[PDB]
Amino acid sequence: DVEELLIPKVWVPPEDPLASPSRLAKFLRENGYKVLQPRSLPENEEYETDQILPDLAWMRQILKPTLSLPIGDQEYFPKYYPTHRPSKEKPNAYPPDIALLKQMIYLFLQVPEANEGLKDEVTLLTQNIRDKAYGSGTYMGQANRLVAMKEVATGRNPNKDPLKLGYTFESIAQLLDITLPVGPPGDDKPWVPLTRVPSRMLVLTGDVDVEDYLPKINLKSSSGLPYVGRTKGETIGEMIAISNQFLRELSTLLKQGAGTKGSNKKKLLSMLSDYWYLSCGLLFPKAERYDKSTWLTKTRNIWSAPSPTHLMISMITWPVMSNSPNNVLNIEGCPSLYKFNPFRGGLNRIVEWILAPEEPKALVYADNIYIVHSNTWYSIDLEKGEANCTRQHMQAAMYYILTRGWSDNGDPMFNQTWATFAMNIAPALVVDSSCLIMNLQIKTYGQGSGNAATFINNHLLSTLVLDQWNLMRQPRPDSEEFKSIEDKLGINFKIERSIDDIRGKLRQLVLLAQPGYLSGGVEPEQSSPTVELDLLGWSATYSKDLGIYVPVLDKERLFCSAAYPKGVENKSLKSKVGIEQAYKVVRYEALRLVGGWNYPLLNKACKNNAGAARRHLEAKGFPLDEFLAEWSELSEFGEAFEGFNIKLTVTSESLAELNKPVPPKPPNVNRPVNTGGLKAVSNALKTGRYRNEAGLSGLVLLATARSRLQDAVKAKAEAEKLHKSKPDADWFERSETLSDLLEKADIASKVAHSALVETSDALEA
Ligand SMILES: [Mg+2]
Ligand SMILES: [Mg+2]
Ligand SMILES: [Mg+2]
Repeated sequence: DVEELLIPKVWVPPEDPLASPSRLAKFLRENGYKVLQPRSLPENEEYETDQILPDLAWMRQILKPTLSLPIGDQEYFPKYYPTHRPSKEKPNAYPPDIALLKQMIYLFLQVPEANEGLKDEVTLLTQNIRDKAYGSGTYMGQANRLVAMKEVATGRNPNKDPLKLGYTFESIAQLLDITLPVGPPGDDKPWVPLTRVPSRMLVLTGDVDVEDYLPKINLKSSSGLPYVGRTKGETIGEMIAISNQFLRELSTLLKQGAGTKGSNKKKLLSMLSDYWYLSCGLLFPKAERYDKSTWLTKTRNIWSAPSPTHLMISMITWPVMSNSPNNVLNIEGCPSLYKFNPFRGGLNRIVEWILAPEEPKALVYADNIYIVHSNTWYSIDLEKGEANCTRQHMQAAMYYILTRGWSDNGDPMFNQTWATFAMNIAPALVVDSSCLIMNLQIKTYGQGSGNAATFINNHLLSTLVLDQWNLMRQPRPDSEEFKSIEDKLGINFKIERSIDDIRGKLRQLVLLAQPGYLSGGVEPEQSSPTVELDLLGWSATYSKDLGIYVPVLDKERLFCSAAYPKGVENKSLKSKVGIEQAYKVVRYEALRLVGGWNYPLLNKACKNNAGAARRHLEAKGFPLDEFLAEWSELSEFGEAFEGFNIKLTVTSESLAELNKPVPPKPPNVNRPVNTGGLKAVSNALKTGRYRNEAGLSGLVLLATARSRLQDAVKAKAEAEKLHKSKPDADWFERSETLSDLLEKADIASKVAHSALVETSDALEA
């Protein structure tokens, strides 16, 4: 017979069968995955910081004396060999939480009699320990994942350029007005326009020794090319320097124009080729709880964008986005769940939204669509999302951000250097470009899987699915009619989950709510019922103490986290025996806080384990209070508790305080608030007639996109010749007379050889 143990024997991962460039290259070629002609880049060499950044010399109080820049002669080919953990030879990297499991089993045995509701917790945790494993996966899994990305983009349902499907930059931007309302960059709104290099984004206000405008980047993530094996914090100076140089070289090429008889293309192609590496990401293997059976066939990838490319794109993206908290909870008609938080009465409000008689109705967050239809809740995901994204998808997103975010009442708050970068360079850098895995520079299909960088592109993709959903009279998500939306758009999607009779099930939560922390203020004997909405990973349960619905983390997610904790990740001179225990207090208490409090055995076992570490440290004299000062950064669930300034306690009071309703933040939209909902906008757009609500800046961006790269400064001017003649009254009749004006100056680029394509081909020469 079979063995089956109470505690599974230490798992030994299989040998990675693609641990060689030779082997990997074979696999990619065998699947028709494209391997690029290897590009090389100059060796990094020292240079005085005073010389490269003279304007940032005043860092003489409280920089790094020299900088390492890709300037020295002798080219090298870049190499990225990430470590996979666990592995066959080093298997003990991330052990399952056996101490937790033993404690749960222990407490179950202490219970006088029976109870299978309790035992289900021990079963579920055990099943996770057996089936899954936390780690970096394998090269074989990464490569294998990539072939799936190519299949999404070029196989079953090949990607479609939205502009060749009737959509325009403006009509898309009018849809994003509803599904992603955006304001101006800013409290008080004192922000600078997109007209300067990153160096001058720090201002020496008041002479004789600083206002900070640069987007925030986390100092611990990898720098990327040209600094493999270095972090963003270690390359801050370098990141600015390269961005400066690139943007300065760009503004020269536009200042110089296209020259006589196009004798300046060489200068453009020269530059783009020299900065090829700005379009090459590192295939970082993402660490998560993969299941053992697919350890060799699925490993999620993070496309580590080079820091200059990130900095420049986030200079366009972040000042707008970190200042637009506009969602379903503060704008009527709005389906966006952007910056939604389930605490502070947040979840109750979504549940009340569901209970409302209205249907069909949709909610969006990036690559997530939630739909209630015929009293059924549908949770929908785009297949790989990023993989479906084309360059025109992103340049449409860029058009939207610059139009509604970086424009004062029609007027552009951006120069032509930033306009040309956003419309014609940035999408080519990040979508359908390349990545460096081992020593191999290989193509990426669609956008690379970031998670912050990919938000707006994915949200756009879903917005199109939503528009298309409206156009065919809002069919039931499971129907054939709904499924035909992916054949029409080239975007892959699938129903992740559906709950029949959603309103009845939600209502029943009020009746069947058990005693607990939020109902009677006691330690729960039994789990209180939930509806597993998976609303951004959150479920709904009812609180009798507060009289409202309160969030509990999705049950599978909760027990998936409980089974395999994330690693510490680097521990230098900072203590020794204290840190290991201290992290466990964080681990166990944070588990309770997100939803462990609802699950009697998990709640009690976590409480005991945390209390055990807490008492040990308290007798040892560890500064635990000072440690937990920003526990938010130390926990994998910390994001949801950011700026909340609340202690790790998980009591009746703390849980009630965490959920006590607070009025939603006032919306910040740069234009008069639209409250018509998406359904109406979809029909107004299908007619073909719609107003150019972008203003002048929209005509500037249409000219920049629709003409040649080097003739960008002429493009703005020709669009201003149009703006001075007052018609606006229809976008299409306006858009076509602009295309003629571009043909009158011979600046309009040839079909299939657009400004965006030319820079794509230039990036690998
Ligand atoms: Mg979803
Ligand atoms: Mg997706
Ligand atoms: Mg996303």
